[PDB]
Amino acid sequence: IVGGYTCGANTVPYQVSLNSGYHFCGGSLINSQWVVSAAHCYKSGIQVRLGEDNINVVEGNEQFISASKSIVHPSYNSNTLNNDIMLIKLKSAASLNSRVASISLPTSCASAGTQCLISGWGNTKSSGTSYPDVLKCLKAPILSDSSCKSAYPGQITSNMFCAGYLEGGKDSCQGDSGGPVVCSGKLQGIVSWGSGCAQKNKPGVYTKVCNYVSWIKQTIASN
Ligand SMILES: CC(C)COc1cccc(-c2nc3cc(C(N)=[NH2+])c(Cl)cc3[nH]2)c1[O-]
Ligand SMILES: [Ca+2]
Ligand SMILES: [Cl-]
Repeated sequence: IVGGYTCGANTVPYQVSLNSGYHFCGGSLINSQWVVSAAHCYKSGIQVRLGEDNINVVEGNEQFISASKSIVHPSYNSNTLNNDIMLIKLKSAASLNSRVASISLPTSCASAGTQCLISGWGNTKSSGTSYPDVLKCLKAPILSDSSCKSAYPGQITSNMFCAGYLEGGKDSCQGDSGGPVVCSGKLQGIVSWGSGCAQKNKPGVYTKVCNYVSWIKQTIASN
């Protein structure tokens, strides 16, 4: 997160860190045994870390659970990043409490101007690499489709939306990939791609979760 603030320990209880010996992507807990992340964060050997604040110190509240299976969307296109969503089933269910809790899926898509909370342990520099130890937060609005398509002409599909600041300076970045975009208590987006981080007129692009609720529910119900 570039230009954001320290969230405060466990104030984002649905945030998870995907770990393979280091933090490589974020994710969101949607029920005690399933996490939603981005398809491009897929790899084998994933350990899901819940209740984290400092990812380099065991401070208490952490639950480390291995992923039993990862389900990348069948129509995921790695070249366009269209359908960039993945579901991860945990080997055992997590114990939910106030520090580890799931976030709700939306019943409707959000409108432009909706203010959302983006969080993660991704890079904090737009020019260079500085990864934080604790969770960072950023409040950002969903932009209109016209501004999004004007910034990325020919690259935005109906399963994507832009959120952020066109002046640059505040944005999500590498490492935040896979994590949550929560608006009014509902998970509306997944950190997917963007041109650099916090650059002027190049907002972040997010997977539009409201278009995948039936797919998520049907896939969880059959696995
Ligand atoms: C290990 C695998 C997940 C590699 O993934 C990545 C490697 C390098 C950069 C990114 C990345 N940069 C990103 C920048 C932005 C943004 N400008 N808001 C967003 Cl929304 C997602 C990004 N994802 C990224 O997701
Ligand atoms: Ca920790
Ligand atoms: Cl277009």
